[PDB]
Amino acid sequence: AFVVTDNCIKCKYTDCVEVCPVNCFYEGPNFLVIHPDECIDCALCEPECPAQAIFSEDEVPEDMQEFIQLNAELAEVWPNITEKKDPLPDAEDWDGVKGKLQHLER
Ligand code: SF4
Ligand code: F3S
Repeated sequence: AFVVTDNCIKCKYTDCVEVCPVNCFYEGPNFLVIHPDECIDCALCEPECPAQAIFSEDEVPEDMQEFIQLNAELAEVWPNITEKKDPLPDAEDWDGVKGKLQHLER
């Protein structure tokens, strides 16, 4: 499974959903997650993220390990997203800010 980590929060570019063959991204107010059962690990999404927020599960930084289980739980509750949309309004002021997990919205 590929995992969306911290820098997606409040950026949510959605470029990643274009390339997903199996449409396993699920959508929150300010973040996207990958559903781990559905991802086939084709890795096509991770060059597409402008925030470079997607990682193969086995490559998630030590300080972002929380996101692996977060993606699994929120994918069970959030709606499927299959079409790119606009980036959040202020997405490039927040691109690159560390510590955005405290802004995540359910
Ligand atoms: S690794 Fe492939 S299947 Fe998994 S989320 Fe990315 S594009 Fe979709
Ligand atoms: S910012 Fe998030 S919405 Fe996709 S393109 Fe990157 S994982």
